[PDB]
Amino acid sequence: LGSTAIGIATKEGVVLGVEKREKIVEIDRHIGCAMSTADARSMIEHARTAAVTHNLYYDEDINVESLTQSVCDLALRFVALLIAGHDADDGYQLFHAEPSGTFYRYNAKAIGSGSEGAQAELLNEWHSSLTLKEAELLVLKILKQVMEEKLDENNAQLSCITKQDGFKIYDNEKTAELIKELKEKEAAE
Amino acid sequence: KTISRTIESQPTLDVIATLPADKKIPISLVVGFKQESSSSLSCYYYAIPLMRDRSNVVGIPLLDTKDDRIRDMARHMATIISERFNRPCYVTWSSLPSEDPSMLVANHLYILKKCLDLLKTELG
Amino acid sequence: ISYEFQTHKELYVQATHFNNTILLQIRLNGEMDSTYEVSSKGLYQVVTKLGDSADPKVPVVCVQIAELYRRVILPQFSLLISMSSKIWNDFGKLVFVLKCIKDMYA
Repeated sequence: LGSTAIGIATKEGVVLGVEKREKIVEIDRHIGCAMSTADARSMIEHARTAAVTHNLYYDEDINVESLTQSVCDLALRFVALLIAGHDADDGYQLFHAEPSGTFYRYNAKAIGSGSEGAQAELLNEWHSSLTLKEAELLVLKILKQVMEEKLDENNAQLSCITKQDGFKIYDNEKTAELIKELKEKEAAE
Repeated sequence: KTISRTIESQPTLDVIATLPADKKIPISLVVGFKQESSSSLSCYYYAIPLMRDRSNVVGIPLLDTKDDRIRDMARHMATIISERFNRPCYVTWSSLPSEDPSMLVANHLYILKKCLDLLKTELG
Repeated sequence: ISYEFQTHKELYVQATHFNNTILLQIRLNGEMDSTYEVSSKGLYQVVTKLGDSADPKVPVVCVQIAELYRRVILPQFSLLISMSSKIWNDFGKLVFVLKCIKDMYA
């Protein structure tokens, strides 16, 4: 019975959003992840260890693909993850990591309870020219679209990672605006 | 950069420890009870501190074990070392042929202290 | 039971034997950041504990080191290696490291 989590990659940041009803956690300054949730502490700790070790020895961000390989390996030698990061190898990237330890790349992805629902809407709205703010709003929309109760800054939560500001979890303000702005913007007609 | 030692007194301990001459160089610590044949490796453990680009540390069982006491002892020991020496460290807890559990429960705190002390001497 | 050797950017080696496993460090300018377990099925099977588990150079270096033991150094099988990933000549390198392992009688 997994809970909703959504990611949308763009050319100016990846955006992770969840149904709050602590589900977005930082792995490194350039890599967050959102999850469907206490079986995780070990994967998270591991992830972080890998990230920090690499960074210390190389003095650079770890390759998000390598990082996702490292966490999937852990499961492979036997819980569900949306890992999102920026690196200088393949820029913005988004991955889905299954409890199985198989992972795949995506550009939009939804996991959890309304996730066949959302993935359709993702599919016919995603394109490679979307701005971060479009994506921000897009995630909010899908989240209202599927949520049990209404959408306020208290039961859904946003975050993003960008080349320049590293990872971020939006506080209730930034998000208070955006949910209000999705209200105004979807009242055009 | 490596030292064999037996730390005397509360039982006697064996300690193989690799460390720096002179910051990316990790402390390495193998440690069991000394004996009067010899030892097996029970848990290997790693830790590395977070930077102030963010007093936590982070770490993982390199070679895990079923036994909580050994895990916690090897974790706790690596956590504290890495934090206090601001270096990564690898710690092995070894185990003697028929080593009784109590010997650990009864010497957790003491082994930590005599290890902090040793490293503390051998660096500063 | 400890053995160790140092030679020449400098390469350091150290091993620690037990009933159940060996445990080898291969440091480069004191550096060490990856950990592989090279155990065998009885009658080899590398597992990545910390590092790049998809680097194809890895299980080659490991299975080499594992043979240098199993069938040339002694005196149901398990080694643990911790090393500087920065080491990867490149076959010339593996040969040097392996001669460094024998120079402390492993």
